[PDB]
Amino acid sequence: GNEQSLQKDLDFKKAKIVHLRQESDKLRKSVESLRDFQNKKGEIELHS
Repeated sequence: GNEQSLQKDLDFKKAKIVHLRQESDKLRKSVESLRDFQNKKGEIELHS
């Protein structure tokens, strides 16, 4: 019974990991957007 409770807790953690995997793409998109923002700032600096 306690092992099954830990297993359902692990299943909930796996669902949280699946949500983290879903949001990892959003984090990578934000990171690439920040990198593109740094590139845009660099392009603005090129003339500024």
